[PDB]
Amino acid sequence: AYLLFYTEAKVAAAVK
Amino acid sequence: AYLLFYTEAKVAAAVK
Amino acid sequence: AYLLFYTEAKVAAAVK
Amino acid sequence: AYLLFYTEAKVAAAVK
Amino acid sequence: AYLLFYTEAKVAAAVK
Amino acid sequence: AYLLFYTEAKVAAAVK
Ligand SMILES: [Cl-]
Ligand SMILES: [Cl-]
Ligand SMILES: [Cl-]
Ligand SMILES: [Cl-]
Ligand SMILES: [Cl-]
Ligand SMILES: [Cl-]
Repeated sequence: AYLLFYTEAKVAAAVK
Repeated sequence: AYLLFYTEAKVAAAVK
Repeated sequence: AYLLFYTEAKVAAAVK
Repeated sequence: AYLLFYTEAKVAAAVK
Repeated sequence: AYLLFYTEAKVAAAVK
Repeated sequence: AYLLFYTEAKVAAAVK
């Protein structure tokens, strides 16, 4: 799995 | 587009 | 341009 | 000291 | 567990 | 001071 920080603003995290 | 930081280590960025 | 994450708290993003 | 970004969501920062 | 980005430089990630 | 993560790639950090 990847660790992911993403935003378009708040930064949200996800582990996919 | 969304700004993305990702890693499996080095953190890398992308703009998608 | 640069991608920037910054904070003094919430992390905010910018593309400059 | 180390710079730290952490989350369980909102990403938060710390300088320890 | 927490998702963690940390640095003293390279940013490294960890999931604790 | 601000904590800054930035990149044009590797993510680098600064405290200003
Ligand atoms: Cl916001
Ligand atoms: Cl590495
Ligand atoms: Cl605060
Ligand atoms: Cl939230
Ligand atoms: Cl380095
Ligand atoms: Cl490159």
